[PDB]
Amino acid sequence: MSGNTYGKLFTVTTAGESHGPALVAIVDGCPPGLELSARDLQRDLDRRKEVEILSGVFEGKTTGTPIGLLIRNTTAMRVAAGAIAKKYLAGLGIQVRGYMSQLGPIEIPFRSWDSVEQNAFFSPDPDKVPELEAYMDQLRRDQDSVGAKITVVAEGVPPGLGEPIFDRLDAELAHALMSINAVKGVEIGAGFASIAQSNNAGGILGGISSGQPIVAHLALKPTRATPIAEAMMAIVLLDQLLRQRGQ
Amino acid sequence: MSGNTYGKLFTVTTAGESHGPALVAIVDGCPPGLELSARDLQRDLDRRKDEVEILSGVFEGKTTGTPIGLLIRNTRETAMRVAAGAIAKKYLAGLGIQVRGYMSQLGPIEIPFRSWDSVEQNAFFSPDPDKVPELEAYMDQLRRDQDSVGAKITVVAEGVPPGLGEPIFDRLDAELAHALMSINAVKGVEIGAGFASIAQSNNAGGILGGISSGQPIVAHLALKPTRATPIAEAMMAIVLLDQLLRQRGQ
Repeated sequence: MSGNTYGKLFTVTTAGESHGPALVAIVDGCPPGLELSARDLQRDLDRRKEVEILSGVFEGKTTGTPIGLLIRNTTAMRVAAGAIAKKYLAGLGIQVRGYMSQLGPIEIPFRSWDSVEQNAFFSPDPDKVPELEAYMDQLRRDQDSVGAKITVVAEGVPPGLGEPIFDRLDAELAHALMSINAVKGVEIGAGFASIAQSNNAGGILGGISSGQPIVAHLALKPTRATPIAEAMMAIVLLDQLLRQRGQ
Repeated sequence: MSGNTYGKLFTVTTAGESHGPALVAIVDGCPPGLELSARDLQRDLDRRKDEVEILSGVFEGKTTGTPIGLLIRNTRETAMRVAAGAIAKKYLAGLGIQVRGYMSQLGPIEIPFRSWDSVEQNAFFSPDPDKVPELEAYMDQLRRDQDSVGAKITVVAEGVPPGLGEPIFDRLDAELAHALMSINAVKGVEIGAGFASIAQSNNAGGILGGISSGQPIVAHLALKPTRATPIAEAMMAIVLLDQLLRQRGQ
């Protein structure tokens, strides 16, 4: 339907049904000078386990003009847009990465970033992968599904990001992350855990970034969510970052 | 600072520091015909625990459809959010939509739901009046130690029709998360069971694919340690009214 645009400065507008002729996006605020090509978008799309750049780049670098994306169709656009934001944010030394914290009753503890890209579950502990595989098989046998907890983390973000009262950084992240269909809950920092009363502000104080790492936890309802969560986090961070230069 | 406006159709734009001469909001989009006055706004403000002047947008006690200017003299930052939300509640009530909140948890004290009526009978928004003595003595334990603790508020909207929500980016759960998470104390938002039932009437909160079911819409909010309930209700009401007006287009 008609809520097909997101962002203020760094803006994504999108169109297409998954069964129709194509998906199309226009990404609107990307600063000039970024080395960008269809394979940069391909790498992010594949992590989820065909993108044509129609405009907004000249000899392999971004001009400042709107970028048209086209996907031929023989979550796509959200991820492809986010790949542009990640690639830009990388240039400022900002890294947005996600992992699975929980698959149903199996709490998975964090052991390394590197381990995340080595398994199908985005599990940061490779010793839990056998258990996670066997649990999934059990679900596959019973035909029923179950929720998960995704954790998305942005490192190197400077302090100052966020625009109170209504467009607080935690609030804009909540919007973008909760827009994912599976996501029924969002936490910045410790959140609902330790209602009872590194860092548990989760990088955000009074809706402005600390300079600390920004940490969001996502709750996924019973029906590949990590890449689309990272994409949304990157889009919001880039959008807020560009609204900063303006001051 | 500069993120001082919320909404597309039913919109709230604000200004003022809590220490300055005044607070001002302009509420844009309220349908005409609503019986509205300064006392309707006062009732919601006091539940936070005359003041608000309606500068425009009402003629002989009813809303004209033109923008409503609100002014709160500073003889606090949450005031305009609550006063704008009062207008939305009062409209939504007319369509048989009720937005109400309660405290589900004060620190380690889980407090179970017993009645709506009990909510407005105690200082904790506790829906169980049998927990109130415990909740009070917990309070003079914290007050002794000068330290504070968090809470969990539950906000519920009843009577909402199916069809509200605008995918992909302006899904109803998403627009609620934005508005609730904008409250300063709020560090977490769930629609339905959420985080509590990762290991798995209606747990879904009345929202399916980001569109309302017709079922009651239930949101839980995690408040960091540092009165939140009225402001959560106000925010929920504003988003529901905005989405409903936006729906009216076919």
